[PDB]
Amino acid sequence: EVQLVQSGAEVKKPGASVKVSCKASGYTFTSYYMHWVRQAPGQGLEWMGIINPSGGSTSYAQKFQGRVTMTRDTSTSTVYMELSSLRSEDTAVYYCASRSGSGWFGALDYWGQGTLVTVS
Amino acid sequence: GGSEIVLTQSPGTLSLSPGERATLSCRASQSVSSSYLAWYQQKPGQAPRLLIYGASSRATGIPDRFSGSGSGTDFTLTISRLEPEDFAVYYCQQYGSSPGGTFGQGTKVEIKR
Amino acid sequence: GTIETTGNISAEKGGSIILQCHLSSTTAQVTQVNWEQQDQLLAICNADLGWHISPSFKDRVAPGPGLGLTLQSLTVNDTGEYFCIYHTYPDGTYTGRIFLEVLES
Repeated sequence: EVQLVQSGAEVKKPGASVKVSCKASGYTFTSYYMHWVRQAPGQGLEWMGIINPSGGSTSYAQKFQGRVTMTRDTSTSTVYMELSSLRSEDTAVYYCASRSGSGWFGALDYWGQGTLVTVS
Repeated sequence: GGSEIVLTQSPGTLSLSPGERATLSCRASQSVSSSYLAWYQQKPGQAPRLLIYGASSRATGIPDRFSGSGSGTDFTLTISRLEPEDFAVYYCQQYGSSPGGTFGQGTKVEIKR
Repeated sequence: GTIETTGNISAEKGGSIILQCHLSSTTAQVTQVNWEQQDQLLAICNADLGWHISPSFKDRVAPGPGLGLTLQSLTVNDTGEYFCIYHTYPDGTYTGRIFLEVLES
């Protein structure tokens, strides 16, 4: 069974950057996309972006373009997400998510445990 | 500040007893193909868990008591027999506008007694 | 902004045909184009990630030209309504329609 294990909680000052990671285990095939989705207190889920299997192609939600950078360590099956110019609205639980196939289209059936990033 | 597809879930909170039927609704701001609709269950302190995709297909391991229906601008998730362990927030998603799409704000399901 | 298409096209069984839409009178950024039928996806062109082809059409859809698509090896079962859904920023969604009839002359 596929498992996504995320890095630990972070507390950051306003204006700082944060870099969170997630290591995937249990995939029976090599190539899969990785997403990040965040959940601010009391709110719904907000998709942030996605990175392709090689790490060479990404796509970010319009509101995060210019502030988010994803990278991928293919040798350790680990994805990284860096968010810069942190503001109070960025306090949230950040989730890594992926799915049971090699393409980028579809609902997300694999989710990490979440990483709380708190700003102030 | 772009126009995004907005999903509005109703009601905000459901408080029902075990064994009853829970009916959760989602209104989309524009018509969307059923191929793009998903429902997720988020129990307290946990990550979301996929229940339904393609509006009406159950994810692997999900029992038949969870069912999805709807078309166009209006979709529903039904829990045929509510169980105490179903206490959770349920989210609707459309994944047709981008790889991640957009999500509703959730319906909190509370289980009495 | 306005989305325009041919409206009605006909093509011979066994041939191929190009399905296409034109978005005009807007400078909105096109981020994704979805080609579909009412209850079935054909293909998606994502500006960042490229083309995704549905399993049902993998061996019979060629992406392009441009944001259109070439449907190949037509059967009479392909007759019907097709949709092209543009996702744009900041305007939002534009939806075009094409009716295709596959002929058996």
